[PDB]
Amino acid sequence: QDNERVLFAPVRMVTVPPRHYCIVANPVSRDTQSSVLFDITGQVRLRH
Amino acid sequence: ADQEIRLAQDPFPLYPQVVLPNTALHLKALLDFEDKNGDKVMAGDEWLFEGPGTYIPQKEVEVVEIIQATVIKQNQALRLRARKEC
Amino acid sequence: ADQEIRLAQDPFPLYPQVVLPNTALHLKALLDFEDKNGDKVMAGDEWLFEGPGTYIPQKEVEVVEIIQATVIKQNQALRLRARKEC
Amino acid sequence: GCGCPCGCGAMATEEAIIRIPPYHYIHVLDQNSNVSRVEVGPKTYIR
Amino acid sequence: GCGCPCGCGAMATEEAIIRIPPYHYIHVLDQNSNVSRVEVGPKTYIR
Repeated sequence: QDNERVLFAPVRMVTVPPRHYCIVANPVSRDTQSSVLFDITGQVRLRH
Repeated sequence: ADQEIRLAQDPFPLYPQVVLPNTALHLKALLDFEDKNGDKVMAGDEWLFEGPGTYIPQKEVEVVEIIQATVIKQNQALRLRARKEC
Repeated sequence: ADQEIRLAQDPFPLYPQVVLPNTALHLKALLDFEDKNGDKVMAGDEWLFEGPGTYIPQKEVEVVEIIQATVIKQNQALRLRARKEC
Repeated sequence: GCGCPCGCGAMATEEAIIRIPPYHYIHVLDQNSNVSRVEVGPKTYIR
Repeated sequence: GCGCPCGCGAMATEEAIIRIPPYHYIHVLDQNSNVSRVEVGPKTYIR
């Protein structure tokens, strides 16, 4: 759908699809410890 | 900060990063400085360092100033002074 | 005071700040002077200082006056006098 | 009316409908939205 | 514009400004009130 390729992981979710015109890139980490990283558009170092 | 996303397809990658060829910058407090190797600093006075690199000299913040490459040939000798002002 | 908001995207940041290259200013009371390092002063007579920096020479208030860079070469010698007026 | 007139339609108060009259050509535009809804997989993000 | 045009100015939504174009004569009216305040001596009555 508009070019997608999501990835689910234990508690954390990684997204890197250049969807149509609205980027889905926003790797949200959910450190159950006490931290919650949800930078939709932030310091994320992606590669492939 | 930004989000340099590098993707590789064919022998021509795009990024909507490479190493710094013998480049150095002047570390200081200002706004921190990390590294994905092992060591990282969250404070500091005036101290420069060279060597590793993944950082991309961002026109916004490159710690202080940036200086690339190694200049002096063989015969180039250098004399330095003590310093201090006021 | 203002609110210099710096944002970084691509290797070209905008701000609707960098360091002062060997710059100094003449501290005084007037209207205080802080720093995000550790020390900070809320009063004072005439005393200048150099070194660190994040402050942006604001045309409104730069403490008193500002002076950038280090001038004197090697051979440049300087003689100073006592002073005092009236 | 008589002849080729205006390009009206600009609601005021709290509304945001603007008028634009290019060389006698009637035109009007609304602005009652300016919100983007980016569907990021199993999440609906709004702006 | 070209020639003698309209008699516009009718804000919609929750507004109440109406338009009236009698024989090419521009006219507009507001209705954001319709409340009467009858001062009955030491008492201010509203309607």
